[PDB]
Amino acid sequence: ANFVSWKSRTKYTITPVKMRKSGGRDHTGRIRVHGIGGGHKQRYRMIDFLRFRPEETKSGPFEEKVIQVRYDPCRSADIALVAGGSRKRWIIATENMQAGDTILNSNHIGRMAVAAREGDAHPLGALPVGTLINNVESEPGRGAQYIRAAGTCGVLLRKVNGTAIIQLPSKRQMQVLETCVATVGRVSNVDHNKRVIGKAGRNRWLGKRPNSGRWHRKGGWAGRKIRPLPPMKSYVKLPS
Amino acid sequence: TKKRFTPPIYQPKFK
Amino acid sequence: AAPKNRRTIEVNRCRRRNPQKLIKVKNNIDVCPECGHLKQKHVLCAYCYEKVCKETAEIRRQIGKQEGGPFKAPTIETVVLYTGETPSEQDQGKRIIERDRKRPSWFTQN
RNA sequence: CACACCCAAUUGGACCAAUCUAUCACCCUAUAGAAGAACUAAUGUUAGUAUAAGUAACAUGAAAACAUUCUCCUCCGCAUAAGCCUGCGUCAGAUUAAAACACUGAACUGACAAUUAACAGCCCAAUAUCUACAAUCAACCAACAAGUCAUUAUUACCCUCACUGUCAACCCAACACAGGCAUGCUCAUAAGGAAAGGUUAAAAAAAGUAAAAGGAACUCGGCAAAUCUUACCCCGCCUGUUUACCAAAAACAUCACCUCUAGCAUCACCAGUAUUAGAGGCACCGCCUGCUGGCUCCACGAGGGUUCAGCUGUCUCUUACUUUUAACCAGUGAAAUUGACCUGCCCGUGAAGAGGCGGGCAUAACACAGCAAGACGAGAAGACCCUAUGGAGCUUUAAUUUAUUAAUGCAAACAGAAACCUGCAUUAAAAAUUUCGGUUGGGGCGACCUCGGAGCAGAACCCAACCUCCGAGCAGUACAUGCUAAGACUUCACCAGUCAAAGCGAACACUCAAUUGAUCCAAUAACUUGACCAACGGAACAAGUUA
RNA sequence: GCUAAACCUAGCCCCAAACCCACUCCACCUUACUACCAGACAACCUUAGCCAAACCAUUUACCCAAAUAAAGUAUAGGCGAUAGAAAUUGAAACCUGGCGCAAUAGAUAUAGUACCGCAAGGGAAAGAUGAAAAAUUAUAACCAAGCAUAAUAUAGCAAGGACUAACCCCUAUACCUUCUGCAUAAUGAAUUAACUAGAAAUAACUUUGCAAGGAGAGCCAAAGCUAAGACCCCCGAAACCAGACGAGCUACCUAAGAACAGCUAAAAGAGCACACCCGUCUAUGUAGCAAAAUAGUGGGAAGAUUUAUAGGUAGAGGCGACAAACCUACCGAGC
Ligand SMILES: [K+]
Ligand SMILES: [K+]
Ligand SMILES: [Mg+2]
Ligand SMILES: [Mg+2]
Ligand SMILES: [Mg+2]
Ligand SMILES: [Mg+2]
Ligand SMILES: [Mg+2]
Ligand SMILES: [Mg+2]
Ligand SMILES: [Mg+2]
Ligand SMILES: [Mg+2]
Ligand SMILES: [Mg+2]
Ligand SMILES: [Mg+2]
Ligand SMILES: [Mg+2]
Ligand SMILES: [Mg+2]
Ligand SMILES: [Mg+2]
Ligand SMILES: [Mg+2]
Ligand SMILES: [Mg+2]
Ligand SMILES: [Mg+2]
Ligand SMILES: [Mg+2]
Ligand SMILES: [Mg+2]
Ligand SMILES: [Mg+2]
Ligand SMILES: [Mg+2]
Ligand SMILES: [Mg+2]
Ligand SMILES: [Mg+2]
Ligand SMILES: [Mg+2]
Ligand SMILES: [Mg+2]
Ligand SMILES: [Mg+2]
Ligand SMILES: [Mg+2]
Ligand SMILES: [Mg+2]
Ligand SMILES: [Mg+2]
Ligand SMILES: [Mg+2]
Ligand SMILES: [Mg+2]
Ligand SMILES: [Mg+2]
Ligand SMILES: [Mg+2]
Ligand SMILES: [Mg+2]
Ligand SMILES: [Mg+2]
Ligand SMILES: [Mg+2]
Ligand SMILES: [Mg+2]
Ligand SMILES: [Mg+2]
Ligand SMILES: [Mg+2]
Ligand SMILES: [Mg+2]
Ligand SMILES: [Mg+2]
Ligand SMILES: [Mg+2]
Ligand SMILES: [Mg+2]
Ligand SMILES: [Mg+2]
Ligand SMILES: [Mg+2]
Ligand SMILES: [Mg+2]
Ligand SMILES: [Mg+2]
Ligand SMILES: [Mg+2]
Ligand SMILES: [Mg+2]
Ligand SMILES: [Mg+2]
Ligand SMILES: [Mg+2]
Ligand SMILES: [Mg+2]
Ligand SMILES: [Mg+2]
Ligand SMILES: [Mg+2]
Ligand SMILES: [Mg+2]
Ligand SMILES: [Mg+2]
Ligand SMILES: [Mg+2]
Ligand SMILES: [Mg+2]
Ligand SMILES: [Mg+2]
Ligand SMILES: [Mg+2]
Ligand SMILES: [Zn+2]
Repeated sequence: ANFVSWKSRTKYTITPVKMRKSGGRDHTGRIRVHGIGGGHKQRYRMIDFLRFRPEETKSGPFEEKVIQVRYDPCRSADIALVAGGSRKRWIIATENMQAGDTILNSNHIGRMAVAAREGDAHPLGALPVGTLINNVESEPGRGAQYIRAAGTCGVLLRKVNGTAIIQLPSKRQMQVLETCVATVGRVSNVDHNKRVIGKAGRNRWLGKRPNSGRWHRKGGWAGRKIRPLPPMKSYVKLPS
Repeated sequence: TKKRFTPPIYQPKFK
Repeated sequence: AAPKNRRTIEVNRCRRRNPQKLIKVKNNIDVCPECGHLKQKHVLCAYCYEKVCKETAEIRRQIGKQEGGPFKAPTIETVVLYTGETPSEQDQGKRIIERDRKRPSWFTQN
């Protein structure tokens, strides 16, 4: 199929970029993910998940002032428009973020810990143990990939020998370097999971199509059949 | 009891 | 219901050539005393009826040229006049229709 | 007087039409050779023409000077888009079938003519750099589903109006098809049209109107029609969705709930990250429960039942009128069907239900309109089992496989280590090919399939299937139970099986009704051995189900 | 006497021989047949299956470069069905021919046109005067069914025996095929013309030649050997596989658009109710207006709505609010 991905823009901008839906179709044109199609049109707002990105003419710690926290259709959480120096960019907003607040982005690791403020970006080697964190990265310069969803927050369990243990929202531990930059506090839209869809129509507004009507007897346990051993094959079923 | 349908056969028009 | 067998021509001739199917000869034909053309006893002569309609249409065409439009029917009697005639004593206060033709013999002036 | 001259399948002959060739022959033949070599029959093929049948069906508002006017309908019309491509403009024509007509005849043929851009289409120098704040009268207010519209800097550049679409009564449906057909206006027209060819006013049929008294007594059912109407039960929460062309539902989907899987990026998921995503169950909510299950209930329903009242021709019990149809007149003109028919009734007979046969009875010949008892009426579909060593779909602990894919192992390879790739193994996944052995009305449950004996054919042999009943799938004694060889029997074929004199060699053809299994193949030096191949003349290895 | 019936060429088939074609101008890979701008896209990869083995699962012939012979031999093979060499041997080889067809034949062909299908693809029908048409005063007669000429008179498989005589009398249960047995009310046939169905080996037999030899290398022979003559049909599935062609209908999706009066209400997958979409019930219709429509009555009609345009997903699949629905008017697997 003559499928060209809309993700062709190479320069970052805060302008909402028009994106075309896929409908669960891959580049070949066949369905690869079911239940995706239609819904209200959305414009993608590019998010800079690398919080510590100093300007071209600047370096080191810098500060940004929040301009507006608004709704993002693409993601569950809300986003905030911040301005640092002579540029503006989108970031993932925290639970407690307003228009006018000042956030700090630094890569400095001091001898002692520092007072962690919600929304600020500091390396994992300078954050107190136990503080809720979000938007963590595997290695420095990789960018935030984990704990992005609304209300999600990780736990800084321990820090040993330049590495830190991060408790993911799925209650799984992850080991990453202490130089990874993370955001203090939870993510916005804490009560996102408390929403009620209300009607089947609203699920079609989000681009989700109804499930297949086939009665699938197959499942995690029902579909998969344990093969009885020849000794146990005699006792599988007894008439009653 | 399967539905069996036989489409009509149109003869050539030249006749 | 479909025919059980093909009907033969011998059966068909008895039905098709039965006297009821045959055309009945007419005995009411007589010659017109005026023109000599054929006519029936209870029907007006076709030739004599056609000549009246040919003259009637010409008279009705002259009426149209005098009225000069619809919804202009006169409230008086009408008189048809031909070449060489003058309005009569009783033909006073009526609409005279002039015809540039000799009066037909069968058309009697009244 | 003559005499080969009355059987299916099959078999043996003697003749032979037509055709071509060799040679004759020369108003159509002879002797030979050769072959596309002979049609009362395949729901045969093509073509012609009958039958049904001049039947079904089809069509034109009225008068008129053919100027015009009148009656009626308008749920249409006009334009654009798309499509179509000259397809009711003029002229002429031996013209002459558009489902009637037709001289000007014309939605036919030929020629000629035509739709003129302002509308619409066909656009744009480069490189960078910009673009957080909906729409809805956009002002209030109130949102979520978060949205349909923007540049600057520098460089380059000042030539000019080309090209194409433009018609119509039009497109997709085999047709001048009651269908399908986007948008802008008109919302009853200022535009566009004609339901009746003429007649008669039978039945039957369709639609409509009216009805005494009664008001569901009709009926599977208040279906239709009339009226504008109450109360429930069952099922499904609800709006929604589905078998286009017999099922709109109680089925599916559905918020809500629940289970399972996944810790992550440059083409789906996703430019996302467990408050996420995917695979599923169930069908909100509320109550109750386990550590998943049961009731209640709001509205809602072309769901399935029940009911008050009303309503009514649904009915007691039908009737009247109008329209279409109808019948007749004129024009045009099909289809299924059809062995031949010179085509009666009653009893009897008969592949068992007779127009045709037997015995009686009846009987001039023909149309036209009705009827639907028969011609096991006609077409097609389907039901009912059965059969095929005929198919296919689906399912699986049917048989046969891992080529393929994934996860590992070792080898290979690198190598101070590791990976990828490749080869070979091992699991798993998902698939691939193939098959459903017979007998017992069917199904269920069981039995049965080979061999021997009896009831079982009384007396040579054979023979009663199905059926009834009892057995056999051994064992024991020998160890010349060695080797050879006349003549015979034979389970109705074959295969296989059985008896046996003499002779050599020894001694001084074992019992037993059945007590059994071919070929191939495998093992072995040879000898010899190997299957409840029991479906027992045996396929090397394959089940179930289809409504 | 109408409809018709007749005709002889057009051309074709099989061989031989010889190795064939494609620039007149203009246009033609973009929406082919379109004068005129930055591309970078590039080709190669075992066939399978039907069928035979009376199932099927290993297997099952398909010119590979010299006719003949070795030879259906050695070999191969559920050692079954069947498959099958080589060493070796070694011939002629002159296109212009026909015991080929003659308009239902011979190529499908007058043409791959008309027409049918979205496409791949399928695929016709027919012509006939004479030396002269610048002779149409033509090109006699006769022939299928069908008709007309010319409807019919008790009664009956339509005929036969007859008879002075059509009928009347007497006698007679249509044909084919399939079954033990068909008048059978079992199958097939309206009718006419044309077309349409028994192909071959070993052995044996028969008739010639020669003869312990036969035969124009090879092969057989205990009278054989050589040659000839003489025996083995037609139509029809559902299927399977390979390669193409299809999402202009429909299923879902993508892009960017459009539509929804009035009223009650309220910021409603709200109510009533047009346009519009759908198709509940009844009736008409059943070769119909229509290979699914019409009239009335109905459900929805601001939404999970309806809809125009372009694009995508293709058959070992797609798509699916699962109906085994739909994927161009036969989808349990399209054409
Ligand atoms: K319902
Ligand atoms: K078979
Ligand atoms: Mg679900
Ligand atoms: Mg479900
Ligand atoms: Mg005799
Ligand atoms: Mg001869
Ligand atoms: Mg023949
Ligand atoms: Mg014949
Ligand atoms: Mg025939
Ligand atoms: Mg009739
Ligand atoms: Mg009629
Ligand atoms: Mg009319
Ligand atoms: Mg313009
Ligand atoms: Mg008008
Ligand atoms: Mg009338
Ligand atoms: Mg009429
Ligand atoms: Mg009454
Ligand atoms: Mg009752
Ligand atoms: Mg009703
Ligand atoms: Mg429901
Ligand atoms: Mg509700
Ligand atoms: Mg509903
Ligand atoms: Mg249906
Ligand atoms: Mg539907
Ligand atoms: Mg229905
Ligand atoms: Mg359900
Ligand atoms: Mg009752
Ligand atoms: Mg009542
Ligand atoms: Mg009355
Ligand atoms: Mg008539
Ligand atoms: Mg016919
Ligand atoms: Mg009679
Ligand atoms: Mg009888
Ligand atoms: Mg009798
Ligand atoms: Mg009858
Ligand atoms: Mg019948
Ligand atoms: Mg059998
Ligand atoms: Mg099967
Ligand atoms: Mg014997
Ligand atoms: Mg057996
Ligand atoms: Mg047996
Ligand atoms: Mg036996
Ligand atoms: Mg069922
Ligand atoms: Mg076979
Ligand atoms: Mg089979
Ligand atoms: Mg031909
Ligand atoms: Mg042909
Ligand atoms: Mg004749
Ligand atoms: Mg008699
Ligand atoms: Mg009969
Ligand atoms: Mg019979
Ligand atoms: Mg027949
Ligand atoms: Mg196969
Ligand atoms: Mg098969
Ligand atoms: Mg489409
Ligand atoms: Mg509503
Ligand atoms: Mg409504
Ligand atoms: Mg759907
Ligand atoms: Mg189902
Ligand atoms: Mg089913
Ligand atoms: Mg189809
Ligand atoms: Zn007269």
